[PDB]
Amino acid sequence: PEYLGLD
Amino acid sequence: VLAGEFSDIQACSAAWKADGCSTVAGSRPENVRKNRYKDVLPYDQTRVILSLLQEEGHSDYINGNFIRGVDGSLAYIATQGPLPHTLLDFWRLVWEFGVKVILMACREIENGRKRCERYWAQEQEPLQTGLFCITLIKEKWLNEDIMLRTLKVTFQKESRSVYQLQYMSWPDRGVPSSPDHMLAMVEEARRLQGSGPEPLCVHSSAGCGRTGVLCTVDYVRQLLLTQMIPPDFSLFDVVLKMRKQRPAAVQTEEQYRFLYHTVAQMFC
Repeated sequence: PEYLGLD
Repeated sequence: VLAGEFSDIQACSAAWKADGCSTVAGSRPENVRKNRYKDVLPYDQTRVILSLLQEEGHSDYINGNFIRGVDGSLAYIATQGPLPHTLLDFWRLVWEFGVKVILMACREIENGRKRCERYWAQEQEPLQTGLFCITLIKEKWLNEDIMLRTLKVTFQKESRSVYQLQYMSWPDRGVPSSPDHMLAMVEEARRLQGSGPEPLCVHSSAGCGRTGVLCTVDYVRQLLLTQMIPPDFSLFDVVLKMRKQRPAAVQTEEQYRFLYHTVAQMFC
């Protein structure tokens, strides 16, 4: 449910 | 160098969040379900506030932010790909602000997951969202990577034309399959937009990376076509200001590098 995990 | 610059950009974003770029509206219990992703909320300071149907008690909330253009006007709306239950809010946004062109940088399905709801069309298949009636007037390919749909939108006895351009092959976190086709997208958006102060509506799935790349490319193209370049013009400054208005506008080092090469090419 996250989009900015790696950012 | 570019990797150092982008890292500096991320440090500043981190600092803004620690300092308190606020996100109160997006965090309201009445609004949480209207966010596609728990980690992407619009900044209060630049968020899009919906007053259409206010009198009926409709909420002002949509996950989206205004981004200022070269002339300092509110030139873009950067927003997420609408959810099944925020399609009506998406259209409220398009209608309230007199949007003529919508740029979509994502697909409905990516990596097997649903990333954006269809809010348009289709052929002989009108879409009713609340008091809005959307009809497909015509569609065609601008080029192999981009569909151009001409929509008729009807609300409270009034009818408008709205154009949608959808880029088919640009993955999140990355760059478009065809950089020339992206520029053709922006060029055609501007032709359809014509003169007129209405903002372009730009969205991806989250309304971050691909959305910010598009806005930035248009921003610099507009600068190149309409104004004298400041003698201290800096892509670092531009992207930083973008991120200050919409979270993770330009999400990735890869995209930042893409931006630099594209901008240098545009300058020539």
